[PDB]
Amino acid sequence: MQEHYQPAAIEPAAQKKWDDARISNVSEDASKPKYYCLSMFPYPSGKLHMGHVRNYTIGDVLSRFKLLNGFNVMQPMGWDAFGMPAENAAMKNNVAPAAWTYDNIEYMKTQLKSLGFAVDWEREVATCKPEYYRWEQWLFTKLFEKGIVYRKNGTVNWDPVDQTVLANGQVIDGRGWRSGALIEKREIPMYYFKITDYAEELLNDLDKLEHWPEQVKTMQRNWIGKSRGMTVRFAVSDDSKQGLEGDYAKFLQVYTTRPDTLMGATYVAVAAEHPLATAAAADKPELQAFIAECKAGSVAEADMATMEKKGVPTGRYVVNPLNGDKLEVWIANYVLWGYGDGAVMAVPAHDERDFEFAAKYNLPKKQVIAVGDNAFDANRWQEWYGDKENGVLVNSGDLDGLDFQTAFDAVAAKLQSQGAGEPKTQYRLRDWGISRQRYWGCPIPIVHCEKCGNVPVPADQLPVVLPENVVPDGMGSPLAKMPEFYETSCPCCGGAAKRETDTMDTFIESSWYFFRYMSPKFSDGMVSAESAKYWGAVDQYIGGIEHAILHLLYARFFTKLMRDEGLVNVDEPFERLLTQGMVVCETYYRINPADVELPVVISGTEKMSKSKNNGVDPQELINAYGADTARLFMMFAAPPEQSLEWSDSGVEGAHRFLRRLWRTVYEYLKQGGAVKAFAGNQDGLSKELKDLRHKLHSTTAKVSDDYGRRQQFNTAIAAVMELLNQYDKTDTGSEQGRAVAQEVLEAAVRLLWPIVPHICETLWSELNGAKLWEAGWPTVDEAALVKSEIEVMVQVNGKLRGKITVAADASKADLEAAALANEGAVKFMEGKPAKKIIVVPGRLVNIV
Ligand SMILES: Nc1ncnc2c1ncn2[C@@H]1O[C@H](COP(=O)(O)OP(=O)(O)OP(=O)(O)O)[C@@H](O)[C@H]1O
Ligand SMILES: Nc1ncnc2c1ncn2[C@@H]1O[C@H](COP(=O)(O)OP(=O)(O)OP(=O)(O)O)[C@@H](O)[C@H]1O
Ligand SMILES: CC(C)C[C@H](N)CO
Ligand SMILES: [Mg+2]
Ligand SMILES: [Zn+2]
Repeated sequence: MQEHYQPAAIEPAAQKKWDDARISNVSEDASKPKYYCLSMFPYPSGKLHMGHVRNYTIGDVLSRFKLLNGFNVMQPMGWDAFGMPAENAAMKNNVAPAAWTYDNIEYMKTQLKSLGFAVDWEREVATCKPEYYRWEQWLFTKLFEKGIVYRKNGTVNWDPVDQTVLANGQVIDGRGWRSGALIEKREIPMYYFKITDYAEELLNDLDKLEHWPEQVKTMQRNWIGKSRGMTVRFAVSDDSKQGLEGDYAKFLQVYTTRPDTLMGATYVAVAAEHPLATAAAADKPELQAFIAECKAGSVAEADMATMEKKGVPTGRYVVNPLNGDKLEVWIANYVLWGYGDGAVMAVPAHDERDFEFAAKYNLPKKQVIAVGDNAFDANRWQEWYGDKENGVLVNSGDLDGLDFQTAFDAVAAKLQSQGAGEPKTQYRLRDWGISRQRYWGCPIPIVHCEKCGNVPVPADQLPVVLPENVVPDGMGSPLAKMPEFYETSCPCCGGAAKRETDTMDTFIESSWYFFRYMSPKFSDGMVSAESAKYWGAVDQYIGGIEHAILHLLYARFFTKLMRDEGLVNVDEPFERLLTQGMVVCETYYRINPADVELPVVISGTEKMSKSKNNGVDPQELINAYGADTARLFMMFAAPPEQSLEWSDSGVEGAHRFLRRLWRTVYEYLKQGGAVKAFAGNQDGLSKELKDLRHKLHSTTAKVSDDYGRRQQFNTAIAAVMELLNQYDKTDTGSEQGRAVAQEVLEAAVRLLWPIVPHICETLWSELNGAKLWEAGWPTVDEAALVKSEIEVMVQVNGKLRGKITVAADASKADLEAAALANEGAVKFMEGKPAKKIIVVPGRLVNIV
């Protein structure tokens, strides 16, 4: 064995050993328990950074742990390759997005290999390849004919100067980011997934996820935004029907989640596009201007929560169906047309938005809810005003005294009796628009025939192959300018027709890739039945909380869709979820910290990202210190959920520990060579060696619990460090001493193998001749945890009367019980009770 730690030499050697043994190339092995550990696959932007290293090292720690415990572990890697970063680099370097993508994959795959993750590279997928995306095209056509996917007009942001559709993130103050031109709102046909049809399933199945973080489930529930409310119709007053037709002439319909406060409604509000708004503004210019200012804005909830709530009265009136009050209709900029009925009632006394609105315009505020003896003040808002749990109704006639649900059900029956309303469940969830007017993306498998309409491409003709010899300019999708792509024949009638030129939302690729990994070479479906039956669901998922809403929702949606098609038989894709904390680093601009000395503007610390160029290139870290030093630093610096600060100090400390680990095994082997590890009964071992074995097996239990249950890797390393500390303070030079040292070192290297497998694989082979993965995860020797028993003297009134042998973990009650049961004590007690039993643990028990 070489004396000094040489990561640059041993890490490639260890990787070749693992590759030649095919330890990570797994099949559907019914002879082993499966374990599917998945890390969120990355965008091939060019090169990874320490954040990506942290993510994938975490996934590899869990994978290797389960591997050592005999699981058949699948840990697949792949590339989320479609998207805008390629197009922007395409128009910047004048290269095809595909070519820029595949070269990025090349460099990043070698970066990944050099870190030594235990990854089945035979299951690698790249989502921009037709062999992958043909199956989401397949699923699209299947759902399209069932109407789960449908086509309808929707609104987009059109830039008249760049001639491109832009997202809400590229429009700033109503203008394009790279043009500064006023953005038009165009209605264009687009394709949607009817995810609202699955809202109840998507919400309720969250309760199955007993091993998900509660905040992630909470975020899913709020995004879906289910409410149980009341449709309530207000009959239009006789003097306010001018210009209204249809149902709008006879009633105004609203949705509310607080029908228990319908008796406290003081005004009503409609959206600017509401027919009441249009009819009342036909002769009032001020209302036209307010309607125009309303449509001149985005319905973005981000902009609306800070938006100044404004409104104008209309002079029209409707009638509350419960108490007969005539209520004035207002046009309000907070009422959104297309959500519910486009109209709402207002109860300022119990809704904070309605309170501030009615405070600005001095509208009535009528209390209908009381929470105990709390005083109601119509000129201040308290939190208990909107209390839905501890309130009872007042000023409500029949309904006085009821709680929320009792008044709800009571109002429900009354409205249905008068035909003036009924209960209704609504959801904030909108359908999933998947059309993108971009080139680098999955083509939508639709053909437009002037006779047949929107026709899906037959399965035999899939994939619709995206042409890769394209260099986008940015003035519109190149597909719409390539007749050799869009000109085709109609698959229904054979006539001249045009392919759809929009491509799919790139979230679609990441909504099912975890299944494609189960059989990534299957050419008869999305995923083979046999492989789906074997791998079931993802056992462990690891990725940042930035993707905890849409991605997860979409992946869960697709899972149910694929299940309903008979492709899989699980309800939920991911059983456990781990959200790693972000890695941060001090920033510099005028720039990478490696191209900087310790002039440019030195600033503070923030997340590692290509935006500020604050990302430490791991390849420079590996060339400098080694893969194991990189992995150890990440796992040791902080709990995986906590944020991780880059530190040259932390890198050096980790490297010194690997040198210490190497030196420890080398100095042990040079003093006598390898021996059989201690095993069996430890009676006869010295106190110091019994204590070391206690430290050893206590450490094994602690690291096993930290990997498997708590998923805290920094404390697991600290526990092995303490074991080594006690090892260093123990005389292990005797025959029994060497045997225990062998046992300690054989366990330490296996306990650390998931975190630093290169050095541990090498050290193990110097200690033991068996395959490390065959030797398995270290077992706990429970006998090594039992400490010796103590002899306690029993005294009756201070006189020595007997002796008891107690455990080293006996309580004060066990010492009292054993002392009262001793024969010498029971004889000197003369049947008389004890006023006190003074107990000195380990010394004496005095019975008085
Ligand atoms: N289209 C709409 N635009 C704006 N506000 C609306 C609209 N429809 C209903 N509202 C108002 O929003 C209230 C609550 O609806 P929301 O979707 O916010 O449910 P919620 O947050 O679960 O309810 P709660 O605030 O009672 O807990 C309704 O009582 C009504 O006053
Ligand atoms: N600084 C970081 N620290 C920790 N994990 C990170 C960091 N940056 C990315 N990751 C994680 O690595 C995986 C891939 O990240 P990727 O950079 O591809 O996407 P992203 O987070 O959307 O990008 P961006 O950093 O530009 O916001 C995800 O699980 C993500 O949470
Ligand atoms: C699961 C996916 C949404 C993850 C992206 N490819 C990278 O952040
Ligand atoms: Mg269960
Ligand atoms: Zn046709």
